[PDB]
Amino acid sequence: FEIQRVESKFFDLDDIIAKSDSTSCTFEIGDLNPDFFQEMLGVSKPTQNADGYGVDAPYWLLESVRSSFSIQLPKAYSVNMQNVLNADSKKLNLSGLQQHFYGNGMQLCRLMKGENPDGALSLARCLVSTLTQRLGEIVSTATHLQSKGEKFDSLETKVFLEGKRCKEDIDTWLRQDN
Amino acid sequence: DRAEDARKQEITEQYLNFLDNQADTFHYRQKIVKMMNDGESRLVMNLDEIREILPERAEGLLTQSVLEMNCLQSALQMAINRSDVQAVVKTGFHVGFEGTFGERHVNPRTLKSSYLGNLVCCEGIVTKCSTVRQKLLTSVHYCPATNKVLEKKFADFTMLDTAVTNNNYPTEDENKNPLETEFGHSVYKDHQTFTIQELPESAPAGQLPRAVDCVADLDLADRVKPGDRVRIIGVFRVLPNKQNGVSSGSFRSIIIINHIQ
Repeated sequence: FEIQRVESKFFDLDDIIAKSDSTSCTFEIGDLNPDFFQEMLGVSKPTQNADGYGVDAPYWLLESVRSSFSIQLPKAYSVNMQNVLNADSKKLNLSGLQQHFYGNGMQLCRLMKGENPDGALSLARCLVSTLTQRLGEIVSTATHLQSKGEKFDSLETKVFLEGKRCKEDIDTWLRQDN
Repeated sequence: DRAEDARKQEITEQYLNFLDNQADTFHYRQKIVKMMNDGESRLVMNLDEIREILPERAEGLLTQSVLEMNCLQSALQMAINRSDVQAVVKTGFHVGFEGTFGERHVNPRTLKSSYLGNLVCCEGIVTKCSTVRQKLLTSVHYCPATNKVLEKKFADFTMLDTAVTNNNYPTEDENKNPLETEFGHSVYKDHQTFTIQELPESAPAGQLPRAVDCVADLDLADRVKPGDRVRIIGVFRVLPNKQNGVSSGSFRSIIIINHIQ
């Protein structure tokens, strides 16, 4: 009977699914045992170029790699897309791009801090601007009876559900008084 | 009015600074040099690239598209005049667009009257074509009685320029001397119209497919034939009509094309 203190979101299924995603990355040739690609990733032979072994790896595994490695940003977080989303994200379908958009962005910033501080800071600024462009639309959209929240992220879904719950409660109280 | 002139001067100055920046990060000056070496007369721009450096221009270029586009083409002419290469082409220089449209990516079914006056991008299949025909733009005349040269300009509702004039062909001097047309100095342009229909993979079942009419001029003519699958960028606009001073309120609408993919 001994106790181990852990993260406040240790049991969260959404957080486990967010950790289970994978990103494209590259490892230096010969600096890691090539048993790794069969042992962890199940890949018989790494794909190889002049820059290194090129693979995809999950975030839970990537936090454990104290060796050297490098990250390539996925399609939804590429710099052209960053310019598009920073320009106008008020009506875009973020769930079509990624169901764990802001969470995977925050994971990418924490990983990229050691390689590329300027790129990490740029992506963080983009995330703040993107959420600021959309929160008011979410809180307004929750008040309609016909809304169903098709386009929103998992993070935005919490705000949407709370707003619709409050609207249902006050409408039920009002319609007693006929 | 003078505030409108000041704003147009500011907008043209902003577009000119973007085009002819001292160290061009988007290389449109080098693309202008390529254009004038090749003898072409329109320049293709990324609206997503304008969106980064001048977003207040780029989003206004969709809603208030006519004034912004006129200012941009004026800035292009001044940027060309700063070069050491000469402007051979008697027609002016023009601009086409590419990039991300979002709200204004539409079909012939979804083009409706809310979009009138806006820049749009539309998709479909070419179903008709007119033959290419020539249209008068300016006329040059010689007065043999006085050795003077007269000129006149013409305009039409299908042109992007909103200005209108009498459109009578001149035949006599103000002193009622007769005039002679100079065919080697008068200016004409190639002109074509066509129509596009909904793609068969998108039209809902049972119903008839819907369609839209299109106008193309200059280097954009003679580019398509029936059956082509195309994506077309232009301004959606409406055309009035008259018969004996009585007007039916039902007007016709077209797309005036900037660019074809």
